[PDB]
Amino acid sequence: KYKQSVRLISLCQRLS
Amino acid sequence: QLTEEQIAEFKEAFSLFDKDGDGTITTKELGTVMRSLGQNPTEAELQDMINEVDADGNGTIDFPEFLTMMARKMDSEEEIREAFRVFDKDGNGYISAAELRHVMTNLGEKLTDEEVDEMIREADIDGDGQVNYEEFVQMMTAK
Ligand SMILES: [Ca+2]
Ligand SMILES: [Ca+2]
Ligand SMILES: [Ca+2]
Ligand SMILES: [Ca+2]
Repeated sequence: KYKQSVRLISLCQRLS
Repeated sequence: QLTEEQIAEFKEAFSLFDKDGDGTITTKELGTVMRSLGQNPTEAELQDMINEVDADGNGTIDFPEFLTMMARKMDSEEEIREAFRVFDKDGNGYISAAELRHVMTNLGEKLTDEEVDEMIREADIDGDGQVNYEEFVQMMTAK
């Protein structure tokens, strides 16, 4: 879950 | 040949947004996630994100359209460091258990102490119960 969670943060960061 | 581990990761990502489990991601849902993460996109900006991948023109994101967004939306270094900065809220930079729990909560995950510690055991290479920047980079580049 940890690596996957970082990716989800990065996704939203890229969206903004 | 997709693996079930990949499919599960796609599902988990889709579910972050699709809060109501109806299989469609709306501007409301996209916004809910972004606000909890501290961002403040406008309705119009959220709609433009959707339009980009909205292959059937129905105004909302379904599963394969989401897979399309991920292909398109996912600077190795600057991207890992910006993420670290979100986790390491106090800037010391060790990610504490309490800092990790705060991020995870904002991700709509309500965790107890025990799997927070499990999460930490993925990245913690000196067993101090925290994730420092080098350990963070390792975790993101590994298998
Ligand atoms: Ca939905
Ligand atoms: Ca659509
Ligand atoms: Ca910290
Ligand atoms: Ca550590």
